Amino acid sequence: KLGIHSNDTRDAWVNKIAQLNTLEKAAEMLKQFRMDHTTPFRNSYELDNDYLWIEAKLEEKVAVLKARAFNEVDFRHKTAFGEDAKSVLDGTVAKMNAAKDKWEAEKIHIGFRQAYKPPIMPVNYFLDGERQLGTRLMELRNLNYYDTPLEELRKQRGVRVVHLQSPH
Amino acid sequence: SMLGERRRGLTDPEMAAVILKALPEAPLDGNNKMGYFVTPRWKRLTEYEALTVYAQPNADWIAGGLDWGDWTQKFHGGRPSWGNETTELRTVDWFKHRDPLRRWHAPYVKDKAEEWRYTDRFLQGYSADGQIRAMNPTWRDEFINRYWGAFLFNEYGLFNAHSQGAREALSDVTRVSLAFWGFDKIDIAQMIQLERGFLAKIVPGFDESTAVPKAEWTNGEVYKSARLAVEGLWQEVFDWNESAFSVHAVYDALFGQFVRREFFQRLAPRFGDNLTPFFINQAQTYFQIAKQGVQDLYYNCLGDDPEFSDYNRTVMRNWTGKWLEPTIAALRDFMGLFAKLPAGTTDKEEITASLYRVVDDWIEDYASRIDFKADRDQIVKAVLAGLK
Amino acid sequence: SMLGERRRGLTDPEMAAVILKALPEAPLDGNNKMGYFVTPRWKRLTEYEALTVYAQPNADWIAGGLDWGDWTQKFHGGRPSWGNETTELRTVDWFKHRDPLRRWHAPYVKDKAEEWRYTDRFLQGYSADGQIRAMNPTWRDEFINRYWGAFLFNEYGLFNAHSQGAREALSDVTRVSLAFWGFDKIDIAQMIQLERGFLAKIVPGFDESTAVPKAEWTNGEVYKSARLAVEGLWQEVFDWNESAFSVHAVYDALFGQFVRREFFQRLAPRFGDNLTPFFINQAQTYFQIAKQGVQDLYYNCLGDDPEFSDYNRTVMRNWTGKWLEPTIAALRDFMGLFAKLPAGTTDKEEITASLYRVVDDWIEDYASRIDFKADRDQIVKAVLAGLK
Amino acid sequence: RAPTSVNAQEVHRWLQSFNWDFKNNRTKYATKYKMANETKEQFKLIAKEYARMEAVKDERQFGSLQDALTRLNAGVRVHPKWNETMKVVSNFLEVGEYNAIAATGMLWDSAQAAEQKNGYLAQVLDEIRHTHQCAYVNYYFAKNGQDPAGHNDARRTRTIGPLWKGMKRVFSDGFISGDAVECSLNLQLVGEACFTNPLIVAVTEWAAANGDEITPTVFLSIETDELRHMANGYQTVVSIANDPASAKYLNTDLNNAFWTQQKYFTPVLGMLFEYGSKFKVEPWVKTWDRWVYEDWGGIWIGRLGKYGVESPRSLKDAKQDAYWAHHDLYLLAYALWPTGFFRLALPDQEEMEWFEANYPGWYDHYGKIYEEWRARGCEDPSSGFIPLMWFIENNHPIYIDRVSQVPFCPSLAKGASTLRVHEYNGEMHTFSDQWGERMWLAEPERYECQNIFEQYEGRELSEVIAELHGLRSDGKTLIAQPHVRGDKLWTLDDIKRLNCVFKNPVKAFN
Amino acid sequence: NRAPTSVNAQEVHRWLQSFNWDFKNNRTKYATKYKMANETKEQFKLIAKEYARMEAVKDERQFGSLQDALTR
Ligand SMILES: [Ca+2]
Ligand SMILES: [Ca+2]
Ligand SMILES: [Fe+3]
Ligand SMILES: [Fe+3]
Repeated sequence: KLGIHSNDTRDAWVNKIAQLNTLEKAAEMLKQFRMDHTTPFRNSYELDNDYLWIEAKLEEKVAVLKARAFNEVDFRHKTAFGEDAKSVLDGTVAKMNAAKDKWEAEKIHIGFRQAYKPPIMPVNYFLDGERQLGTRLMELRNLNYYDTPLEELRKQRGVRVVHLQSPH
Repeated sequence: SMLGERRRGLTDPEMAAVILKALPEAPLDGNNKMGYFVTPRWKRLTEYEALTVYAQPNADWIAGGLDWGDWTQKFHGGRPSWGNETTELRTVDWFKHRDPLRRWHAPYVKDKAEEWRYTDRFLQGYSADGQIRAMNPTWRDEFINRYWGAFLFNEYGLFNAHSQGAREALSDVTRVSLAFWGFDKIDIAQMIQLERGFLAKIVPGFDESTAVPKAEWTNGEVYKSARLAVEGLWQEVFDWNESAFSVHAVYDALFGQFVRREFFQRLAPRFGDNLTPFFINQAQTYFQIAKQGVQDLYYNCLGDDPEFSDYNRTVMRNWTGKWLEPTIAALRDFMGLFAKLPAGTTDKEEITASLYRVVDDWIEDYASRIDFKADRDQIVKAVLAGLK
Repeated sequence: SMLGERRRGLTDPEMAAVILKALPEAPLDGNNKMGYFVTPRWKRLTEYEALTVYAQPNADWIAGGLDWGDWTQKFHGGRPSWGNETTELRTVDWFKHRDPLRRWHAPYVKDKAEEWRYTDRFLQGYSADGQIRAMNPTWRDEFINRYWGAFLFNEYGLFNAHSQGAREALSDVTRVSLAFWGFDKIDIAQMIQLERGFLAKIVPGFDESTAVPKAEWTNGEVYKSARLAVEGLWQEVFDWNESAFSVHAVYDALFGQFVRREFFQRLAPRFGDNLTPFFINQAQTYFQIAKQGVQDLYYNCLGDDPEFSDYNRTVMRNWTGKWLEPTIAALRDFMGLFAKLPAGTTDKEEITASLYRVVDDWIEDYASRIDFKADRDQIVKAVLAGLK
Repeated sequence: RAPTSVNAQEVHRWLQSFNWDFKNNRTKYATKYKMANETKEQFKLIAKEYARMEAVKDERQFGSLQDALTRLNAGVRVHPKWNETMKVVSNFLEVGEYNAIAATGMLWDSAQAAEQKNGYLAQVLDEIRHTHQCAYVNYYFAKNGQDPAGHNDARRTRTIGPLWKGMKRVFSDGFISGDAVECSLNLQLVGEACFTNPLIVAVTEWAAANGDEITPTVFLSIETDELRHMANGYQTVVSIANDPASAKYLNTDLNNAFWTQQKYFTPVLGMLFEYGSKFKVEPWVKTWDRWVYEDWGGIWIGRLGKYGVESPRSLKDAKQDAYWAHHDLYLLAYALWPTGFFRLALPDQEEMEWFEANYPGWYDHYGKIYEEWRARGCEDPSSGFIPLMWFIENNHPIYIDRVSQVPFCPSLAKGASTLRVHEYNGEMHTFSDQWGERMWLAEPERYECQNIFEQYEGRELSEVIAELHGLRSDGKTLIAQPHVRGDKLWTLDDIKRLNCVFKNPVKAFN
Repeated sequence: NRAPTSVNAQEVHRWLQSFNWDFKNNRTKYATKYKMANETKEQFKLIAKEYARMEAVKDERQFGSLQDALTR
């Protein structure tokens, strides 16, 4: 049974998340799920057409379990893993402001999202890091944006050029 | 020329004839109802829903989305245009919300426009009728210019508290309401200044400058905890739902209501001031309008979500508890204003009654919805401790 | 049929082609201003003037008329459709009058319509906000229900006083203004009942029936002379200008202003009543709007007529004297209501000062305009005698 | 006791002082710039005066629509082709209006000066009015027009086709995702100032020529609000002009914004004007040159020169790829007609002569192709022919730019024909130009949008359509059609029988 | 309790008939052979405010059509 909004691979993951009954297992499965299927650095592109929807159905389970487990002060200040939100936040920003180049800066930001995107980290700290990390990322990238010729830029990105065609 | 040069297909003989000849015999589909696929909240689909629901291009990975796939362009870093990651709240469908007043842009500006013209007329009548002659000078020059004026910053702050939500709201019906909740707040702020500007026109040595009321807000003692709480709800909160919920279902429902309805709307009359109450009537009308929407979203939709009821309620009780303290604090500092009123204006027995009014209506209108077992007595007593 | 059976000359190819064929190359006259021959009151002719002035088919034998000859059909006996004989006042041109607010039908119902919907929102906000909780019971059940209520009949009576004028006014501009002055009076009377109707819905036991207010008006003492004055102005005056002038520049300027503004607007607030002042705000706005029109007609146009100035002032001074006594009697009886108030509400000095405020405004806005030598202290003295 | 009041200006006089200082009083959004907290706004408005001036325009508009226009049966006496064109114009523009709401919400959060926040705020409410206005146009044509399908459900049926993806890039995501200032440039500096402002007016012109008096009534009302938005864009640059960061990033965020916007509108707007109408107003090549080169590129950008703003470096490159852009696109649009939510028509004889006269060489390429498809029966449901088959038969793969989502066929194009294909961490990427390629190479995580071939790979056409509800009331006839006549409409079965199955064109390089 | 409430035209109009009262001179000022019934009723229960609103709604459509679409 194929489909855009309803398909076998999605029904597969719903029964899989339904088996989760521990913020520990749930949180971990979301963390790993993001490592394997999101961002241009994903471990594979096999779930490309459903990962977005599945991730959310996974965030829900984690969020609920996190509410039934954490207390008021924790749900507001600690990650689903136990980490202290502000700690992580302040540490990541330090690494970012220390980043020597855009290549280093981009890895810090992307990795931050795959690891702490809610319901892992509290939204307030998460979006707070989003404004700081993103600011540092753009500042490094947009500096002399066009200096590097495409030929060299492709080598920097490390892309595998499969075909080039240009009449002009 | 009299006829002009531009030929119109509806009236030009040649062009119209060509169009008429191409027309089908009858409509190519009998379903002439735009938005026919939207689930009606009421007996029949209303213009409000047809024109609003699904305007937001969300994909299915955002509860309720009808589109598919990732966004075309995202933030440096990968953050999605709109995403589940911008709010702790979860739901089966972000498009469930429905403004009970069904306000889309047209009706909204129609009502506010009427109010603007109604206001202008009232001011011309008030000034021509010389009603300013019966107003107590101390109340005018001190409690209106300084304390009422200062409150304009409070409302202005709650206004800006909506800025992020205007960007992050996860659906059209929620974004429209949020937008209107904030716009009505800035309006209130501009009305407080308008009154001070009106008074400057009809009262010789009255200064409309915000200098005085501002310093009171920024440095005074009465609104100190008020400002600190506002600066918080606005700039320390990054969750658009926490921001709206905490502003309308916590802070402004308790502090805002007491200041407007229980202090100025109750004492102004006693000083020959029917001017301030004219403007407070709008603010109160607005408050009640917004509340019906605040209630439908967080209670009817989220708090009672077929799937995340318990969850969302746990999140809101957490927010309630989180902001209830800075609110009660804001109230305490405010209490120090009574000791500045002329002797015999009011007594501890009355204020105690007005406090229970604000608290009870709150428990009745918000707290009891998410089961935030609150204690009226402890709250009131905690506030009264601010009295002289 | 999708297109329908009827063919329209604007869009039907064959028909429009015939219409376009017969059209001239340009307008047959470049003067595209309807009413270009009307003498503009202001810099440029207004829409108000164009659409109004000279709509009344008066012949030249009625000052200002552009037509000629007798009417086509008159009353049995010979009385003209409209004639000079229906009023004592004389003028060079009955069309000189201008409503300073330039109100023709559309602008008039637009504003009143805004006020209607604004009122509906206010009551919904007021009721939902539970503002009724702080209203003094005695004030509500006795003074609003019985005394404010009785006043509706005063306004209703003043409304009816305009019936003959609607029929006899000697020009379009005057008729429209008079019609509007009368329509606002019935509106105010209905807003008083509306308030009583509202209170009956939010206050258990409150009876909206007019029985009590009506018995107060017809048989009570507080309004005895007011009613006697109203019955007179309404049914004993057969001169449309005497009615309009006496009602607006005498009775309502003194009695009306005292009751609405110095009594209810002034005291309602002291009993936690923000409801009544809401509707009095509308009455006062209407009063000030009418004043501009009344002043223009009687002072600017007639009292200052280049040919009949002295004659008209003599007549108006006569009417002012004729109706000042019955108005004083009305105010005098009304003084009896102060005894009904709870001890400590107001005192003889406050009452006297408010009386002088109304008398001084009247002398300023009306009496002095026709050289009527009013003695403010003698007038106040006469009224105070009504104080028990 | 003279009658007295207070106007908007008198209150706005003190609006700037409404904001106060405190540690955390700063934008919540990532940005490389610093908006000066003393920036002022042009129009001195307050909430109430704003509502009044807009309520007055609403009155005329709706009064015309509900009364005179309805009495004239204006919703019907419109050329079939234009009734269809407005399904796309109004609904697509509706999303631009809708995302502009969030964008200005982000900008209002970005501004520090109270007056600048107020200026952005006026637009927030304006974009809301415009959202509902565009919605009303479709709502009106649905209620009173010759074909409600599409007009009545575009919000969900637009997801079937490829043209919608690119619209979301310049009208949704480009408006709200990135540095607040980058978004401001996409929306106001370029989008509104260079395209939408002239476009909205232009649309009312083509509508009028095709019998549509509904759109002019609405769009002309929308137009009256655009000056406040122009100012907002202009004021955005004035606000950051003094921050040294500006000299380091403004001209790049702008050039990227220029390319982003033109990349979609250059072919799409020209296509809709010339191919979605019967009666023409002006050749798009002439229009484009004036809008982008004369007015915007020259006059507009010129005034920002004192602020360190320079003409987009990709400008001349935009003009080179432009000429045949829209003609190339309609070939793909028509070949893929079953994925839309509107009915398309092939050029008639009068029209082909118009194209050839204004575009020498048109007939020999596009013209002969259209007559071939028609003689082969592309309009007749019993022919078993859909133009997509012709592309396959003649080995003319159709790609989707990973960045702009704009469809392109370098093998057939008369315009740009460059093609860059790369592979990164197990994923292939196709690019149609050098500017977009750079954007992805530099910011690969900003551009992960899946294209239709990727999503629909392995699926049979009629199934994608049925699942995404691309059917009319009878549940059998397609919303989309290869002609605009009343007879011989294609059904889901006429499509199913073709057994057309989607394939990802990039896989041929494996 | 505390439910948003208001009052409409019909609700007020129900008491309009009682607005008039008796007094010796309460009589028409114009000559007539007839006597209009003292308790005659009217078909539409209107009040000033509602009359104004319903007519303003018509004016909106009328003038909007005239000034906008028809002029264009
Ligand atoms: Ca005293
Ligand atoms: Ca004296
Ligand atoms: Fe817009
Ligand atoms: Fe705009």
